[PDB]
Formats: sequence, C-alpha cells, structure tokens
Amino acid sequence: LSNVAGVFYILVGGLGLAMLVALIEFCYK
Amino acid sequence: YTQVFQVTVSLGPEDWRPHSWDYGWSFCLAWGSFTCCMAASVTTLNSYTK
Repeated sequence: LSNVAGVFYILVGGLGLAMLVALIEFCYK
Repeated sequence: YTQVFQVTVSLGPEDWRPHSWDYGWSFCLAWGSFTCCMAASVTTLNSYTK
C-alpha cells in the first residue's frame, strides 16, 4: 500500500485549491 | 496511521510482532464515518440548489 499514500498529498493539495479559487469567485460575486 | 502500522510491522515491532494484522474493528467503523460525512453532504447541497 506504500506506493499509493504519498500520492494523496497531490490529491488533498488540489482539494485546498478547490476552495481558494471558489472563495475569490465569491469576491467576484 | 495505516502507513504507520504497515511500516512498523515491517520493522517487526520491538517484541510485539503479531501474526495478526486484523485491522480495527472500530477503525472499519471509522471508515463508515467518511461516507456518513458524504451522505450528510449530498442532502444539504440538495437543499442548496433550490
């Protein structure tokens, strides 16, 4: 399982990108 | 913590290395906490659409 858990960081790091582009669109709102 | 558990069994922990590795049992019930965070979210964004 060890080769698959380091790649979770680019998943969750993209999940942190999901709100930051969304929250500035609330500033576009 | 499973990455903790799998590496430390590969150490064979100092004197406690089991021929188990039967995970949880509440940790398997902790896996159901994630889908119950997801089933909670699908119905409250369903109220958000209207």
